[PDB]
Amino acid sequence: AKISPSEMSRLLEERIAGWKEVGRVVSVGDGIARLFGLEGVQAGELVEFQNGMTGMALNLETDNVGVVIFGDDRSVLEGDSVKRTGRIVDVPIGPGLLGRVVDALGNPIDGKGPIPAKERRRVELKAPGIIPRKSVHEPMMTGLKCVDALVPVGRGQRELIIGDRQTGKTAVAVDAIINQKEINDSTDDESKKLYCIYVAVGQKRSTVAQIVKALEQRDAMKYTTVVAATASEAAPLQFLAPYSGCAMGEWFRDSGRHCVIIYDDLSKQATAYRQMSLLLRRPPGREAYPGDVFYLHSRLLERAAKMGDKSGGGSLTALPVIETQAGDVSAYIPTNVISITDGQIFLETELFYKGIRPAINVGLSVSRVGSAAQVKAMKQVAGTMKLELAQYREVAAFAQFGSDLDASTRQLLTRGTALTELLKQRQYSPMKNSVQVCVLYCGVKGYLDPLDPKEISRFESLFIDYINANHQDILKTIETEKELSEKTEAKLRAAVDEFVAMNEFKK
Amino acid sequence: QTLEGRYASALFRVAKKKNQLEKVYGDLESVRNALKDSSEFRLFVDSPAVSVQQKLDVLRQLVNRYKFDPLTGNLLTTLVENKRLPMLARVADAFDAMYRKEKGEVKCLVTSAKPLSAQQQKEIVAALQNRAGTQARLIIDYAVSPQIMGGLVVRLGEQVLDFSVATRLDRLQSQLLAPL
Amino acid sequence: SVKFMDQKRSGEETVYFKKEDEALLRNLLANHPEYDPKYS
Amino acid sequence: TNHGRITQVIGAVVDVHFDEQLPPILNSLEVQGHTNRLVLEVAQHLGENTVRTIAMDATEGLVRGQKVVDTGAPIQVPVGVETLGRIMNVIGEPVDECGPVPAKKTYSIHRAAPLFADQSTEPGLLQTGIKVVDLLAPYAKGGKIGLFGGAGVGKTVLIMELINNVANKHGGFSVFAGVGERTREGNDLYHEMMTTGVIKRKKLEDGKFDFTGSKAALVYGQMNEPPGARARVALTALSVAEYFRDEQGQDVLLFIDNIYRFTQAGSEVSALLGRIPSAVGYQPTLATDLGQLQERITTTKKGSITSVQAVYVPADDLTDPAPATTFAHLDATTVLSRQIAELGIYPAVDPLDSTSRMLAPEIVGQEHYDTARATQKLLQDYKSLQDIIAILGMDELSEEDKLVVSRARKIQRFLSQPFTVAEVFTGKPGRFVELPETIKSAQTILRGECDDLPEMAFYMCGGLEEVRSKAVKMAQEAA
Amino acid sequence: LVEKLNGIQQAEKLIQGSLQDVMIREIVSSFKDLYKSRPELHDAAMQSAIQGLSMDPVGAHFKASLQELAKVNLSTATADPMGTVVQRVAAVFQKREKEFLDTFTVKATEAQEIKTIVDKCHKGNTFDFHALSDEELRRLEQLYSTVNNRV
Ligand SMILES: Nc1ncnc2c1ncn2[C@@H]1O[C@H](COP(=O)(O)OP(=O)(O)OP(=O)(O)O)[C@@H](O)[C@H]1O
Ligand SMILES: Nc1ncnc2c1ncn2[C@@H]1O[C@H](COP(=O)(O)OP(=O)(O)O)[C@@H](O)[C@H]1O
Repeated sequence: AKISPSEMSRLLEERIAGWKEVGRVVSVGDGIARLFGLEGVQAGELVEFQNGMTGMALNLETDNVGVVIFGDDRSVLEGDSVKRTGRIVDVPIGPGLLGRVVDALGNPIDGKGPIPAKERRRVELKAPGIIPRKSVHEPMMTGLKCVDALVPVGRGQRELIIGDRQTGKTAVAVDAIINQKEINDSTDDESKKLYCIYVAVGQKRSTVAQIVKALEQRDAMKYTTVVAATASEAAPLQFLAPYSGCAMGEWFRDSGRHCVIIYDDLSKQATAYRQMSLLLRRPPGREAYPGDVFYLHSRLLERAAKMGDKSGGGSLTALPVIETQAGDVSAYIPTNVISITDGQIFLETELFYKGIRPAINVGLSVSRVGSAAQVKAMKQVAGTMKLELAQYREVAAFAQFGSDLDASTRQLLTRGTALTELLKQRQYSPMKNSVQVCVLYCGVKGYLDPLDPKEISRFESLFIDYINANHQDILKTIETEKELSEKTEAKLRAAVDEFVAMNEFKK
Repeated sequence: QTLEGRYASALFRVAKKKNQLEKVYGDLESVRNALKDSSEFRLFVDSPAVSVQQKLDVLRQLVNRYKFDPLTGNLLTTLVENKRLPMLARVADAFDAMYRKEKGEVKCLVTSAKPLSAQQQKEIVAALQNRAGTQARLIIDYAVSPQIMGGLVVRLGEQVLDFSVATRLDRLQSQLLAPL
Repeated sequence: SVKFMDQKRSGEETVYFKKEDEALLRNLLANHPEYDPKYS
Repeated sequence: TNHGRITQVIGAVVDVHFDEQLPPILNSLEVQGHTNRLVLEVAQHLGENTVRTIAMDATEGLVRGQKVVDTGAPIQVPVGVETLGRIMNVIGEPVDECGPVPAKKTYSIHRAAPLFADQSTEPGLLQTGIKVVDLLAPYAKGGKIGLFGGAGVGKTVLIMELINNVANKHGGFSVFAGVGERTREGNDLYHEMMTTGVIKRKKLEDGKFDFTGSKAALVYGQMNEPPGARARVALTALSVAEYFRDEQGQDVLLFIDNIYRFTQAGSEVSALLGRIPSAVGYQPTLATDLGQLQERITTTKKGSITSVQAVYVPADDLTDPAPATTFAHLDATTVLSRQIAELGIYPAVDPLDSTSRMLAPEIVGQEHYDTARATQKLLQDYKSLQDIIAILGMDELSEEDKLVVSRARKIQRFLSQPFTVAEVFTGKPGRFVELPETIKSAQTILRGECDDLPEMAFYMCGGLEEVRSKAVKMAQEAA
Repeated sequence: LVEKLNGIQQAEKLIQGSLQDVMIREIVSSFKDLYKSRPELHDAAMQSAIQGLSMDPVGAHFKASLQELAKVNLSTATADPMGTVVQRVAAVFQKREKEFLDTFTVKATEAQEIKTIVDKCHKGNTFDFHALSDEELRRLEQLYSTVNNRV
């Protein structure tokens, strides 16, 4: 540091000494400008008008230049002077973004302070190639049960969350975010902490404020940042927000740290690209979209990666989100994003209203990585669970017609109903991995078959409280060893037996 | 680039090569003035009721009845053959600009209020030694945002030297609000 | 109607042939003792 | 060298102006004054010494009036045994971080196909070790093969199994082309080939490398790359293979992943190149742009290229123009299904959509042909009872129909088998099932000498011995 | 202690930030007044531009005010709208420094109160015990929990 009068004033006095292109707007309309001049412009660079507004040059035609504006066009007056800065569009990076809310360009909107970050990064960048990568071997604890058991997620993966409107997409992502505060509080190893980025495209500020409130209420903002490109925010900001999020995440990916990024309403990005190209008079394709939508999503999702031990060992996981209409996944954007992801998590309204919440369909939902992104203790249970649920899904439809079946099939139905009633969860109520393991052990070894289906929702909570109170050591052992030795098997069985002795349910 | 740009470049080229510059320049100026003064030649050019043969006949009778080169007549026959006669005005403007740019620039310039012959002389001689262009025909203007210090634009686009008070002041302020 | 018919068919076939496979597993080793490892 | 000046820039399209000596179409131009190397391929002539070109790399950072240099030839890729063991881009540049390609030759990726007078060869039989494939859709040694399927059905997994069971034993060479697939998948393939000797990288004390051995070449135009690159990387790999075919007279293998991306990367630029759109959104020049490739992919009287193309089928719609036009270009066909993959029957091959030009009694004997047709008849008969079973039930079916259903279900479960590259999903070990073994087992099951056995025996098995063992085991645990 | 030092560092930073902010605002306002007041600066700026077409009074006045400020010892100064930029800026300086020290130090009035009314009224040579006191011992305890939790 330094003192004001004797040092800073001298410095500024030594600083002031100094002495010794532009264009003009030609057409204006709908948040877009067409300039004449600026023959030395880089395609994609930032441009400055004579009123403080900023823009981005995209169409370098022969006569004119096509600029998209970051705001309203009431300021531009068909003749205003325009100047190029020479910078390609870039954003700040660092830990100064953690705890803050920013627009597509890094300008904060929380209303509390500027952005303390000294290093910037280009928005559109080349993804990392084949050699500086490695296989996915670490898990990403989502906090849910059906995900962590049957659709596991690793560090370096790109898993899609696809469903209808109002099905629990944001809630899935918010629980994924909330489950990490314990993992981060119980360490100071940045190689093990997981930071988070939430890009919100098309959302309303009320919803974004509700999300920020839900996170502050749980202290889940000291390791997250948010990038809000809402509907009032212009098309180019909505178009840039996910690339800005990937730019903020590449700092973690490259600096040996880990990260997760949630693009929310990834279809509004394509809407904005359609809007831009149609107001720039570019010709459309099918569904009025351009043909560069694949190269719009590939650039973005190929930045998620797991780097090698020479490039630090970092990671950038991706969890895009998609809203379908009438469950139509035969469309263009859903098809592209399913075809360029390492898995799927489908969400349905029939299952959301039948009582299954989260309403994850574990048949269509997959994860190509799979068990490699799963703990051994969870492998042991989840293989059997997936098999049993496959059988139950096969048989239950025929069973519901009132036929009379043997006991080997009645056991299948009972166990499937038990598991289906186990995998239900409340919103903003995530669980640790060891506790998921214990609960699914109780469900798989048959300590819930005779019990009533409606009683499992309290069986679960009472067992959770019991093992959190009196058997934390088992949980610590599972958390450390990440397996189930015969000792822990026996201890868990004994604890469950004690619990069923101490307690009483309807069967 | 544009159509009128194409015809103007072709005409400026050929008239610099063979016939002369000044002849075709005066011819285009006369045609433009007749277009903006007669107020029926313009309609004769724009209307489609006039046949191509009547057009060419009236154009040749203007050629003979007025001081007129063959290059301009060929230009008019081409514009009629390609349905580009309304672009005569634009073409003429394009021809006009190049010659005066070749010879000497006209520049804009701003003050607060009426300066004096002394500092006017100083301004013109300073801008002349800065240009090193022997011909300069300027403009005077009055905009008081730049408080009194003489701001201007020597008209070539890529040089807007902003010698002003308020502009340097605000730039300095925004510089010295820097951190440390 | 489509998933309905498909899943009903699959469940019925599964149950029927589960029963039949149980019966065949009962009556295999008698009629084919050359596979029975009791005699090996 | 000519010299030109960029005039305008629109996405992956660049209009350029020359003062003299316009280049022909498809020629290659290098941009001068850019950060990295940037190559443009001419596609059209517009007049007034103007051309229109497609960029291989991103146009971000380009300026109007920037300078351009014509090379006098299209994108020339290096060729030889020096590309072996090495990864290469669409423009021949390596991206393996092991050094430059010391090739003594280069070929233009744009060539003319072998004429009709250059005929094919005999339909050689290819043994993969897969049962449904070797039985119902035999693969040809010198012909094109197609793996049609949507997302999540096991295309690249099947290709990896075929590579393990064919390329290692192959004495000729092999080529892989990744056209808009995942980079994780590219890394995994490279690591597995370095593991299993298909690539042999040996680092040296002086910092160099040695790829001796390494009977494979790799080419990548992956998702991160733009169109023009996704489009021309197939031509690049096909020229790399045409080198080994024509000159060295070798037998070659050619695997391609997501060839559909080629068509997609045409449609991404056609409307920028000023073409009117065709049907649902692909381009007009689909069939010709595909045929100029496929006709270069053919056996001749100097060598042979057995090719295997995976075809993405969006929304499981085989009526899409790209697959519709591609079915006509293939010798062997293999269609994967979700309704089958949902049953855990892997490989999820539909034997009623899979076909082959080879399945004829004169090529494969009548013992094979009649067996295959009897299997297909049985499965179609089983399919023609699904509604009767769903409505009425098994109670209504006669004992002939019950026998049919039992045998068809057993065949369905029996055609499944576990692969070596699916250990990390299933944990089970892999199998290699020869064709006479497959035919013997199928003949037995169709003849009826296994009706006494149960159905869960015929799952993830490569023969009848394992079936009898599993039935014995299940009876023991039954008592 | 670490959190205390982070807080005091941030306070110092914001102090110097606001200081230079007002120093610029006030220098700018002073020049905007002096220019419109004096006739000479107009022709001086004219001559400056003329000689620049081949120092100006703006940079001149800025540098002059900075040099005159650098050696002021702002502690010795006067009230807020006192004209001279030093008298305009030292008010902000001193007020901000007082609002700083009152938040990261104890106040002499709080000290004096207990030192003269509470503590020494108990006992002398050692200040032995505390049963000899009123209920306001509880208030003294509260003062403890303020003082140590601000320091
Ligand atoms: N586990 C859950 N338990 C109880 N309620 C849930 C659960 N998950 C979701 N819900 C409800 O689903 C509704 C939508 O919540 P969410 O913010 O996830 O919307 P979404 O799925 O992102 O869809 P959209 O953003 O288009 O509205 C909410 O009413 C939420 O309460
Ligand atoms: N024999 C198999 N054993 C285990 N998993 C398999 C098998 N075959 C396919 N899978 C499935 O193949 C899928 C991989 O598909 P892949 O070929 O990588 O891409 P695509 O969907 O385009 O075909 C895995 O998700 C996996 O679920």
